[PDB]
Amino acid sequence: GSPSRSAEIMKHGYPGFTNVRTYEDFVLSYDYKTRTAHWVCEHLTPERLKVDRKLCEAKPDITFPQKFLSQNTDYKCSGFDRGALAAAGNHRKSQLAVDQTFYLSNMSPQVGRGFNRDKWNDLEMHCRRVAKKMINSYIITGPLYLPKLEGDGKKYIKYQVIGDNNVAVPTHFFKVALFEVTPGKFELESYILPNAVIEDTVEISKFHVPLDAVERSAGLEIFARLDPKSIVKENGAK
Amino acid sequence: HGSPSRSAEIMKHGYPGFTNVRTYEDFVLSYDYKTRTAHWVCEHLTPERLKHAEGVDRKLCEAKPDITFPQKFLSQNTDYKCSGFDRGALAAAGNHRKSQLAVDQTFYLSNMSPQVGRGFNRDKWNDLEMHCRRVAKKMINSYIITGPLYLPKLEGDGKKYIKYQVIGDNNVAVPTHFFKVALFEVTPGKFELESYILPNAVIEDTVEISKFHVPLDAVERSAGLEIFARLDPKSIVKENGAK
Repeated sequence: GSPSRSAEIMKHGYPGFTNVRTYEDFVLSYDYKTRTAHWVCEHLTPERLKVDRKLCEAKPDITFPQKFLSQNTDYKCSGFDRGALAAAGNHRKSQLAVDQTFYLSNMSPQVGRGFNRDKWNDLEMHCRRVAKKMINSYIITGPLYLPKLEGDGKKYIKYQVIGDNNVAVPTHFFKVALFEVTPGKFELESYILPNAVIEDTVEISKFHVPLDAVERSAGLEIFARLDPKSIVKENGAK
Repeated sequence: HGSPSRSAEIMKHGYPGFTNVRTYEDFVLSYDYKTRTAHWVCEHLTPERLKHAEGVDRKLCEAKPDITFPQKFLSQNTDYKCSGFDRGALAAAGNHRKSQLAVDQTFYLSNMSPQVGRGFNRDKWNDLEMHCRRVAKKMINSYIITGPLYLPKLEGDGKKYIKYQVIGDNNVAVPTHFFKVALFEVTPGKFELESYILPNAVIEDTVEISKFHVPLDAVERSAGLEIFARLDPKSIVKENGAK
């Protein structure tokens, strides 16, 4: 007579089905190659946004094979923060839920000052703020590794890997948010931000992208279930 | 009557991963939407499967996209055309000799990776493929798993970076390396294992393929896969030429 929490979270489709773990309050797909997530999916409602982040010491999720885990020593002295894809601030409903965002499977190496602690946090705060006035909200977040044109006229994907376990440092991060403003009607916002120092004055809407750019770059199918006729607003328009 | 269906036969020793699985007539493939090439392919050979059926030829085969994957994740001939790289088949055409359809399917672009031509695809990597077929003729069953790798390199700032070119309008990944893992059943339930990693680069003809031996664990860590992961370790009598 009640849904599974994971069916509630994944109502609008799985971005992909690779190495999926269902936690107490979010769903994650893990990439054995990069040692960080392919994507995480979250479902917020006002009531669920109404515990501690302090009783939270990051650790590996050991239900993945040991040879494919990342560890604290990979992030230590690397210059990068442990950046949680499913934000701790989105899960205030029990200590277990929030603790689970501190699994290293939910972490990616992120620029600290100028990004994770700042602009990227502003994006996370923006989604909670909007979710509070919405009925249901669905958020997909993940790392990107994007090509750049180099001086030989060729395109290359280049990214750092850190630690003995070679954890990938994403070039960018995506976040797509689906907001249910009235029953069966949705606003859609898609963003791609660079994993780099972002000038604090830059508005988040500058990082708006077509949803197709996220999908094509990520190799994922986002909100596949959804009917395009149900979207009343995209990236702030219409 | 009980003789196994083809897919179950090929995958007897397990799926190395479960992502975007495509079962063809005579090989199984896992496709990577991100890189626009395979995660891995798996093949099964026997001495009888390595005898050419008359009238089957690579002559009438041409490369073509597998249009059963979503359009935004397809690679196209035009991505490879004039790119500086060959369409390198992971599941090799030469391993598939019993039917025209079987070999036609190795020409799907899902089974192709951009490979350096002279001194690799056409030379040293082909030497490895020939080796595996040579050994396979002497074995009861032979299982081969082949895939691309994207491996880091130390740079001047002392940090490690993965760097690879992406080609064409669809940004198909050019792997830095390729792995091949072969499991040869020498006597019933008794297996020899051979693992290799070669760079996607010009390799001198005089280098023996054995120089590219690497531990199976090395392959799995780099590939992010679990290869021949249901084997009883007792069943393995030889690894990379030793035991």
